[PDB]
Amino acid sequence: GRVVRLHPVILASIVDSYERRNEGAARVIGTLLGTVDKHSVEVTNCFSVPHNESEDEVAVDMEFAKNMYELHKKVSPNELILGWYATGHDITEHSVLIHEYYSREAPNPIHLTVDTSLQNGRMSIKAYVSTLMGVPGRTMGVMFTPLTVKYAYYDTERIGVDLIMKTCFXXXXXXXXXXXXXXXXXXXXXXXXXXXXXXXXXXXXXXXXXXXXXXXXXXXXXXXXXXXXXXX
Amino acid sequence: LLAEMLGDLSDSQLKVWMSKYGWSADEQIFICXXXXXXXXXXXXXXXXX
Amino acid sequence: KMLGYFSLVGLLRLHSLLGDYYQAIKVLENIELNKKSMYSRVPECQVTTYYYVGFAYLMMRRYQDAIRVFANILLYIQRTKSMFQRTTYKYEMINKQNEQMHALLAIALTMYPMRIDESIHLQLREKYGDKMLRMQKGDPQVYEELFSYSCPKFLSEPFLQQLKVFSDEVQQQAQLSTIRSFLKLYTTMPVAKLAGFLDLTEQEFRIQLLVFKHKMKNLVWTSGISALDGEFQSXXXXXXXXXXXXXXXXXXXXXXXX
Amino acid sequence: KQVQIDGLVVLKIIKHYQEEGQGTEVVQGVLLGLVVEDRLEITNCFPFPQHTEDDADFDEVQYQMEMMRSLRHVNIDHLHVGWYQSTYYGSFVTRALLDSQFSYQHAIEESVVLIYDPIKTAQGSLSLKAYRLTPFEYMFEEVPIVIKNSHLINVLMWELEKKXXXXXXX
Repeated sequence: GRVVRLHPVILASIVDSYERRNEGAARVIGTLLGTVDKHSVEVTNCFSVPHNESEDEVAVDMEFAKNMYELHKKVSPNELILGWYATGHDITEHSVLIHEYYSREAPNPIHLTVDTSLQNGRMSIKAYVSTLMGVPGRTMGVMFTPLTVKYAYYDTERIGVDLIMKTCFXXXXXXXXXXXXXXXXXXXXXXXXXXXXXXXXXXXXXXXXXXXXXXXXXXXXXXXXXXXXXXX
Repeated sequence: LLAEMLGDLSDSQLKVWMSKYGWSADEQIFICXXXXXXXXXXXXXXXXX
Repeated sequence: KMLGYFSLVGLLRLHSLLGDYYQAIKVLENIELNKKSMYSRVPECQVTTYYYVGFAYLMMRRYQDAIRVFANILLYIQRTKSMFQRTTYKYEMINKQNEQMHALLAIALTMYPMRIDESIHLQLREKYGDKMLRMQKGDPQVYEELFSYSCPKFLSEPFLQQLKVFSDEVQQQAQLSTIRSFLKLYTTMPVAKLAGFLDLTEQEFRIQLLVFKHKMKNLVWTSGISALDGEFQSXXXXXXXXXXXXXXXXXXXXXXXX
Repeated sequence: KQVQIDGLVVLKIIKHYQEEGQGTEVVQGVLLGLVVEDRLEITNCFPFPQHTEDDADFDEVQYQMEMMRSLRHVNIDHLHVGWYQSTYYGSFVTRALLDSQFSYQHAIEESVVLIYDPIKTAQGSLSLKAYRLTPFEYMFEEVPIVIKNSHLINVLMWELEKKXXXXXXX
């Protein structure tokens, strides 16, 4: 595959999925639909998945994938299950393993990261397919290949987007705030366990020089600190 | 101590220098948000990226 | 005008060798001229200018200005601890002169920051590495001995440097830094602990005097000194934190850009 | 009264109607959201499958229950606040559509009926309206629909032709 196009609806669907939970720390995961039968993968729809992560391990609801996809097929068989997305903003340690799960539904698996925080203006999307360059005299090692993205729309959506940008051209939230306050009233122990985690990540990287795992741990610690600051 | 440091002055001479710099004896000679939040948001975003 | 600038620099150097410090400084102040003419004419001239600037800085109390001029003439370790690598274009004799200048700069360089770098410098020589170790030790007895043994290096004209004045001045500054390095941070400190640490300093009576003297310098702050008890007492934070966060982001940027 | 329609809700309704138009079969779905004050927020929608049956009895409660349960694993978890359809006849041509609304109103008296026209909707002109039944009188009335978009959504939409805590606080 040479490149990926993404419909504006998919971007907005990923953001809407993330928005409802109202968790900055949380990263949401779902399915993408479209057409991957050419050198240009066209991403044209999506749906959210129930998803939970504990430690390294993560749970995806297989039955949910099958049952929702079956309803999607009844609406429009042209939009095939071609991969998955998450809100990132970056590749995570578990992604190659999660990707192996989606491979069962279809192959090759395609991963769309949609940066719903939108830190970088140029891209709200990073696209990857899993492949291994390989090492001579050694077994091949899996890795993500980064594919270029563009945002493109069929006429219906173009019309829709233009119409939406014309003028330019709470209880759950309270509960979340309460949870943040509780975290603040506890953060002295969570600090000391994020200090340890940070050290762990460093250890992993050292071993690699495992490395990926350590890096992930470090990132998690940083995220936890950022969420503590935001709460404050 | 001050009188010693000034060259072993009499109490009268010491008084001249205390007077000159306004020093007086006590017990002794008396001698003497929103922006931040925004910054964090940016920093966080950068880290995430 | 590059030739004229060279004449000024040479004349100033001659005056310094046989000449008064202030006039030479004034000449140096006139002296600087566009880089580019010097770059086009020869590699060496720029290095010579950098050396002159370093010498002026050394004469000057601040070691900062000389630290920059010397690094440009020769590669120097950067803030954020990244290697600065110089061009080898200049003629080999000129390069040797530049290396000598770099060796001289170490003296300015140590004052500028940190810490134990001699990587560019040859490992084998104990002349500079030994000096670095002695500074690290924080004990004069080794430092004094280092001057005593490498008395010959300092001497290299004899009238021009009759008394070793600069080296002695530098050493006395160097001795003070370690004490400030404890840098208080204690609300209230036992006298005996201070006495034990100040005892190491050559004057026994310095702590009664040496400690008060340090307060006058203001490098380190002492609270309750001269007290009847005799025991020393010892938004902004947010700004500091923000600063650190900025540095972290900068490091990440360089990583991403790379 | 005002119906606030979200970005994904509006795009899905236009998409579905147009897809329905190619089909030549009328397209309906459910609107999900929140009754706030008098005002109603439509945050999302989903399509109902085409049925041989016309208007009422179109709805498939097995499909709906499955879809609602699977969304709930999904974050939004929003009440059915009404329904949308694409109906060609104008203006107010068909009696049958209204009765459907009476069924929705009996389930929840606040329910809203949205109607979109995918043929007459053109660049610069979305043809859409929102209705409720009145409580010689006419049977129903129309409330203007506004659009709500987040700053994040605005940036996202601008990639066409490119050349959470906050929301909670609000």
